[PDB]
Amino acid sequence: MNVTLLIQELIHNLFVSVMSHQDDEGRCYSDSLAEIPAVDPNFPNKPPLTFDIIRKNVENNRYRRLDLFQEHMFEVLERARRMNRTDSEIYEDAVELQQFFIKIRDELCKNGEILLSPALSYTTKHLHNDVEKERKEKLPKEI
Ligand SMILES: [Zn+2]
Repeated sequence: MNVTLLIQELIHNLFVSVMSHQDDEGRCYSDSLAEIPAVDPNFPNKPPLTFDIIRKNVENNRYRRLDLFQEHMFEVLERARRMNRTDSEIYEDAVELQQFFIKIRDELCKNGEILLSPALSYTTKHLHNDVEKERKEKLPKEI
């Protein structure tokens, strides 16, 4: 559909950037998250959400707020982290994508003079702290 908001353009740019992010061998990180189930059986009441579902919303300009877009993206990435071992490709790709998401989010918001968004309350430092805590929790279970 038709972009009527700066934030829709920003969200599209952010989504494409994150989905296209590649490792040093040109492997797309998002590829390993293609088969993540839409519903974690441990949390069966959360609405189905996948990158395919978020894409459809992004392309049809359905996100009019950064915080909702970030919430959905973080649901998927956090599910991939929860459901997989710290030594796995999926886990590590999910963390990398989440870190990259924050980096590009911040850059686009600076460029667009987006200051107020509640999405910006969750910083790179918060993500580092939260990932480090999860790694520590998970370690003994992976022995
Ligand atoms: Zn597009």
